[PDB]
Amino acid sequence: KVFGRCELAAAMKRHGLDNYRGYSLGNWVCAAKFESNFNTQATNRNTDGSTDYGILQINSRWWCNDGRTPGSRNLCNIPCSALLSSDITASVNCAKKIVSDGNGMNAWVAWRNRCKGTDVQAWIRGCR
Ligand SMILES: [Cl-]
Ligand SMILES: [Cl-]
Ligand SMILES: [Cl-]
Ligand code: NA
Repeated sequence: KVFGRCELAAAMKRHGLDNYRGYSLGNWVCAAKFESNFNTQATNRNTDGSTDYGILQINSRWWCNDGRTPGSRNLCNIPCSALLSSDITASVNCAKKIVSDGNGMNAWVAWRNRCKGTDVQAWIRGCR
């Protein structure tokens, strides 16, 4: 499923992401845009053999199991395929654990490079 901008903002707020760990809703929508273009089925193979999955491009090296990342962990304790669902609950719950591990949203390189320090409230402006 490709979410609309306001539709994802609402679903993210629905699931407790707005101001989670102090990161306003605009930050998560902005990150989703540049990670996945709002597509839950997005996947991207990394150099190290790991793979990013879903709306927030959550990586198999640490966070989910795909059975093909030698020496990886599964700290969200989910199959990576659950991160590709039209229902964003598993991506949101895993995102909560990633953003709590010390680096905040810098864990998403695309957020640091493309959302950090910008006017992220524009990404929810006009939405209900
Ligand atoms: Cl915001
Ligand atoms: Cl694996
Ligand atoms: Cl932080
Ligand atoms: Na893994």
